[PDB]
Amino acid sequence: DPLSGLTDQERTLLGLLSEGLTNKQIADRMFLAEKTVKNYVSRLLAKLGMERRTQAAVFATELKRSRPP
Amino acid sequence: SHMQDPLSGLTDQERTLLGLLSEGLTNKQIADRMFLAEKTVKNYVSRLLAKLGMERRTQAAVFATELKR
Repeated sequence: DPLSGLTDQERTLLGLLSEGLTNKQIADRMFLAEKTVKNYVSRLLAKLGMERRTQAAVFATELKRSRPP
Repeated sequence: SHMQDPLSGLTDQERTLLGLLSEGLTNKQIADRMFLAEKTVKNYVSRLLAKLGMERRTQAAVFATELKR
């Protein structure tokens, strides 16, 4: 059984992408290197079957309202 | 007023651009749908973002998604 859903960091990453933060800004909030965030965004997009940041951001937005935490 | 259309001051074309941005489309994809050159859409996106007081594509797509609900 692979980790097919989102980890806690991936959920946070989704939320921060929806604020329009760049990888460097995200990294600054997560205490990570920018290259790590870039790699995490790539994995997250791949998992979700999307190619672009904006798609993930739109999916995050729709999720916040369709199924609030 | 506080009740004024959040899209106030955008042209019809900028509103459409906004709506298509929020579908996750590329400049080329938008251009194809709007019968515009891709470079023209790229310029319009920058002007749109200027108008919205935003720096990045993702921010526009999220704002539009929010408005759609």
